[PDB]
Amino acid sequence: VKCTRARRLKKRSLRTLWINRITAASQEHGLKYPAFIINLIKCQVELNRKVLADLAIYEPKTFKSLAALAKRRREEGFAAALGDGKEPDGIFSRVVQHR
Amino acid sequence: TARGTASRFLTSVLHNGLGRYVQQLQRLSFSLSRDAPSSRGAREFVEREVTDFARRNPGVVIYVNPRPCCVPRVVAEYLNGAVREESIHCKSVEEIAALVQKLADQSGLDVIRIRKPFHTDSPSIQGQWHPFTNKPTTLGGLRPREVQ
Amino acid sequence: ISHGRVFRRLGLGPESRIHLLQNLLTGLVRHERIEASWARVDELRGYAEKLIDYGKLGDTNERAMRMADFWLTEKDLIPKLFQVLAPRFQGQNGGYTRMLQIPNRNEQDRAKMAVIEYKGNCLPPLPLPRRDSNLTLLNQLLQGLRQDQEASS
Amino acid sequence: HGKSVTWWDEHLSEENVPFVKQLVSDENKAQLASKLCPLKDEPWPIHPWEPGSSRVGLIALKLGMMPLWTKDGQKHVVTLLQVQDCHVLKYTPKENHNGRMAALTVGGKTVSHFHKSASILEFYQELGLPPKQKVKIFNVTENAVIKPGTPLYAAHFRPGQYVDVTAKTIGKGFQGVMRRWGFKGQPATHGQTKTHRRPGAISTGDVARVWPGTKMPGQLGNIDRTAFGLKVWRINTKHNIIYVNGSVPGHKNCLVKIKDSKLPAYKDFCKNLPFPTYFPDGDEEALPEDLYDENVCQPGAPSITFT
Amino acid sequence: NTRHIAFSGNKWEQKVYSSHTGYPGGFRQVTAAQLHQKDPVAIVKLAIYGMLPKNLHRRTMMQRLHLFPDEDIPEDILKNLVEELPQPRKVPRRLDEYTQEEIEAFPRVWSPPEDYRL
Amino acid sequence: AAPKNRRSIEVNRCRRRNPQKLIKVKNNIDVCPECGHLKQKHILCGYCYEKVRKETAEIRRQMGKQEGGPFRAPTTETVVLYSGETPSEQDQGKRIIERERKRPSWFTQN
RNA sequence: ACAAACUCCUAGCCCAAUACCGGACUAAUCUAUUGAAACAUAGAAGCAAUAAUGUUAAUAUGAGUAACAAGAAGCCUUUCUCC
RNA sequence: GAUGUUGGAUCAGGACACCCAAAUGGUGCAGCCGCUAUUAAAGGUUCGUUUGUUCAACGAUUAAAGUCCUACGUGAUCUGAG
RNA sequence: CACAAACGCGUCUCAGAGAUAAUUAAUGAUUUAAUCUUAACCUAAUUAACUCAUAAUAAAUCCAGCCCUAGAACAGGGCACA
Ligand SMILES: [Mg+2]
Ligand SMILES: [Mg+2]
Ligand SMILES: [Mg+2]
Ligand SMILES: [Mg+2]
Ligand SMILES: [Mg+2]
Ligand SMILES: [Mg+2]
Ligand SMILES: [Mg+2]
Ligand SMILES: [Mg+2]
Ligand SMILES: [Mg+2]
Ligand SMILES: [Mg+2]
Ligand SMILES: [Mg+2]
Ligand SMILES: [Mg+2]
Ligand SMILES: [Mg+2]
Ligand SMILES: [Mg+2]
Ligand SMILES: [Mg+2]
Ligand SMILES: [Mg+2]
Ligand SMILES: [Mg+2]
Ligand SMILES: [Mg+2]
Ligand SMILES: [Mg+2]
Ligand SMILES: [Mg+2]
Ligand SMILES: [Mg+2]
Ligand SMILES: [Mg+2]
Ligand SMILES: [Mg+2]
Ligand SMILES: [Mg+2]
Ligand SMILES: [Mg+2]
Ligand SMILES: [Mg+2]
Ligand SMILES: [Mg+2]
Ligand SMILES: [Mg+2]
Ligand SMILES: [Mg+2]
Ligand SMILES: [Mg+2]
Ligand SMILES: [Mg+2]
Ligand SMILES: [Mg+2]
Ligand SMILES: [Mg+2]
Ligand SMILES: [Mg+2]
Ligand SMILES: [Mg+2]
Ligand SMILES: [Mg+2]
Ligand SMILES: [Zn+2]
Repeated sequence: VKCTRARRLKKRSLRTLWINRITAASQEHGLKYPAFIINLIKCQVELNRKVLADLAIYEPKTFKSLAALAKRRREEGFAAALGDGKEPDGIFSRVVQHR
Repeated sequence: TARGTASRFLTSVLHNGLGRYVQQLQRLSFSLSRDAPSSRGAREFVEREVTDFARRNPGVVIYVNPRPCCVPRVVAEYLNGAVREESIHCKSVEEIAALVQKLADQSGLDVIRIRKPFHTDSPSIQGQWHPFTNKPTTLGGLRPREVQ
Repeated sequence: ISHGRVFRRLGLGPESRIHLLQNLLTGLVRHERIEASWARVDELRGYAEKLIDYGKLGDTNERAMRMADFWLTEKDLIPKLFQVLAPRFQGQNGGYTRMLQIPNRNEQDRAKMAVIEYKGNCLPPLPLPRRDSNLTLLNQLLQGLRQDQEASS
Repeated sequence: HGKSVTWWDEHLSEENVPFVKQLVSDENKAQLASKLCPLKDEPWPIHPWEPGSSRVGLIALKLGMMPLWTKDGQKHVVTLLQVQDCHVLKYTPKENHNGRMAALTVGGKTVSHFHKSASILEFYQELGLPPKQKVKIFNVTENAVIKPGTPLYAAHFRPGQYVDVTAKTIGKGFQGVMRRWGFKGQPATHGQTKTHRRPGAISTGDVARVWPGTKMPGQLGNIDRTAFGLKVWRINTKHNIIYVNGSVPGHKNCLVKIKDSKLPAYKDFCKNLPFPTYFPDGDEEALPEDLYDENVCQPGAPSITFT
Repeated sequence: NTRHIAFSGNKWEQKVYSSHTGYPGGFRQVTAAQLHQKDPVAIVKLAIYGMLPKNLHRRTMMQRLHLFPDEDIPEDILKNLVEELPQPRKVPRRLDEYTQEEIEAFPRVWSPPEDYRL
Repeated sequence: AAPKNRRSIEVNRCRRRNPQKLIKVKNNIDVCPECGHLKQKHILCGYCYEKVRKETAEIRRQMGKQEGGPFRAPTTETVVLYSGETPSEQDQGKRIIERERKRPSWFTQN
């Protein structure tokens, strides 16, 4: 029994482990977790938290680039909301569509 | 149960499938009775299907013996040196067929908890994280409070 | 608490332990060597030793006499006390007695057993322990220190 | 390797035995009479009396108890304490021990080499004294420090003073809760069954455990305690014998640790006492057979008449 | 620099640290101020201790934690220091820190009456 | 009081396999200079004490033969003789015990 | 931001339950034919035990715990010491 | 398919709503007594005659002879008079 | 007190500094008087607690045996004088 309830828990556990990893590397770049994740999404990059965390362990370069991306987009968002006008689209603020 | 059994990481036999894929199944030995009902399905399979299956797969040898046996059996053996036992006992033709095809596509590796889904050699291209990696160095490589 | 108690408590009580020692002393004085329970013997040793200093008080002394009367059960034994035991002890003040420990009794109860004796009894010598001889490498190594303590004085 | 049990006396012949004994005792007399003369050897710096000072203590041997009288007519009992061999052993500087006061190690009466341990006999052969029974540590201010390997005497304490006495108290062993504590019993006669001594209920219903404090039958008396406020009356210079006041904890003939009272009232009493310590060599005078306090009826005397 | 802890609010006064000997009436309530007075290290150690998960490894990670009242460190522990951490709060300067440049730079808000005495 | 739960074989092991409960090795064991048997250092040799005991017994019998009563005990010191021996002047005037065996190795003449 | 059995996703054998109720299977026996190294169709039943202070047998635990005995020395059946 | 119940005996743990000792404020406090309020629980808080009694009355005292909680504390420690 | 002991009915001995609570006070602003201040600065005077000075303890490994004021067992102290 405990085996089964555990089978369902296991996925939570993993996700938490992950999230903390992501958090850690994000911190190493001076960026908190939530900011990182969302502002990574807003760039139309769907990445799993699994693959995220492994990009933080085995791909420090790629990852640092990712956090830079999200950082870029975030500040671009601060200026987007503070600017109070419709004309500017940050170069990364643009919303692409599929073809 | 997990803590009950052994485990194995996910692996290839002899790095199969990399250079060229090689069907890992070596031989099959069917044992059935021409007479007994228990072997009924496995008789029909021997009639119709075996022939063609053999043509399907050159790499595997098939030894088929009618003998006075009461429990129809097929024994896979693998290049891995591994052997697997099976009963074809009281099954349809469809059934048998599906099972032999199961044996056909296996590693020969043992069915045990497989710790993680991905076997990767050197995952670490472009680097593998170490503590310092994101830390800026200072001039002279001095400590926090060290003076010169 | 037992602090500074000089007697072990044996037998049915005080008086009992005394009559116990009576027998032990009787036997000692008749047979001159006896084996018995270690505690009982160790205990007895004091009594055995002082009885001989009563014997040394001569056949005439009254105190000494009724003393030996009480302490020797077979009356036959009272002469052997004064005439035999006491005179063959003169030079030695307290050295009357040898008490040694024997291997534990081979009965199932396995007590701790000793043997007690009057020196200069006529009996086979108890196989006492000997010191190592003076030919031993160690003692020999000490004789050098000895002779060079003589040679510098 | 089945290596056997060995004591010293084992393989010695009848001949070498008394030789060993004499050899040792002799080197003892030599060893003690050698450091019998402290002041000419290499006496450490003697320092003046500072007000917050703390003097070294002593190790004694509890002799007996004896009555003694005051000029006023009241009666006392006093302790006969005898220094036998008191020689300071080692010295720990201030910062290597308490970070406050430096510590002075002190030895007790002399015993057989044969029965002690290698490490120790090595330590003593690097000093050059015979082996001591009891070894204690006195806390001391750096101006009291002596040279280690140095003798000590009973003139260390002058008559009238208060001292402190620490010792292993008389062992009663495993004792009951009457004696260990002083619990009342249960009455004997009004029908009690198998109760007449037992500690009675040990606790409370709701706690459902017993408290870590709780007083219960057990080991009693062998342990270290210290009496304060003990006046000294009389010193015997020749036999090294202190008469202290009332009762000192421990059995007669046991080993003791004496010092000056660290009691508040007596704090500064050190200025008038022989301080580093007392020194037979240096004064080159003889102190009388006995030193009495001024309250004291002496063994020969007027035989008081009240007026 | 453990002795130099800052405590927001009056917390110095109302945060009490309790502990129990286990002996009846052996219970101890102590004002934070007192405690820190006695042992500088305590305050911080309890914060960090109470802040870890409650399993065994706390005891073990409690080992890797070194706490110094002032800056006095064995050159052992000085020698192996990798990196300095950013101070978690920006300390306010007293009046006397400010350069006269910045003192003058800040505008006089109100003009006092001359007659009034200060 | 009644035990609330059966104890485990583990717990039982750790109780009664405890080192304090174990039989310790006695290291004072030596060999007899005489018969090469074994004895603890502080104790007489059992075997040698046996030769002794036997001889003593026989002597006591032969001195129960020279005595004709439960109560009759000599007023003189006694000495024991063996095949081919004679009372010396020092030893004459004493009760004598004449025994069959030749004088043993360990026993001295005295 | 983080957070479920809800909902997506990739696959499916495609949706919780006490009393009562319906269904599909199957352990082991024997009988009829087959089977023959373990067997398959039917027919039958003393047809399946983690719980009845269950019955019998055997083993643990308390526990090597509680508890029980032989007067002394000697010459081995003589002396003592006691009731 | 039992959480054995009053009172005493032993040993007390706790509370403070303080009976003592301690530091004070107010008095229809001169002072001595007194009466009230505040703060404080480390330590103390008696021996008897009668009742099974807890209460209570009384004899004598004391710095006082505190109010309570603990399965109306405690019976695998006792006592059963109830 | 019929043991060399135990024992009370006998003898001996018992402590400084800090910190406060309720209260008193002094300088003094908000409010240029006054105001002990849930205003600063220093402050004073002030119960018990409770901390701390100080005292205990504090030499790693010989231990057969035999003594012991040490001890249920195990440990502990003795055994060179004499
Ligand atoms: Mg799921
Ligand atoms: Mg004794
Ligand atoms: Mg007995
Ligand atoms: Mg003795
Ligand atoms: Mg004792
Ligand atoms: Mg009584
Ligand atoms: Mg009784
Ligand atoms: Mg009864
Ligand atoms: Mg989720
Ligand atoms: Mg059935
Ligand atoms: Mg069963
Ligand atoms: Mg059931
Ligand atoms: Mg039952
Ligand atoms: Mg059952
Ligand atoms: Mg058993
Ligand atoms: Mg037994
Ligand atoms: Mg038991
Ligand atoms: Mg028993
Ligand atoms: Mg009997
Ligand atoms: Mg029940
Ligand atoms: Mg019950
Ligand atoms: Mg109480
Ligand atoms: Mg109050
Ligand atoms: Mg008052
Ligand atoms: Mg109270
Ligand atoms: Mg009524
Ligand atoms: Mg009433
Ligand atoms: Mg009443
Ligand atoms: Mg009740
Ligand atoms: Mg009751
Ligand atoms: Mg109970
Ligand atoms: Mg009744
Ligand atoms: Mg003003
Ligand atoms: Mg004013
Ligand atoms: Mg302290
Ligand atoms: Mg020892
Ligand atoms: Zn032998």
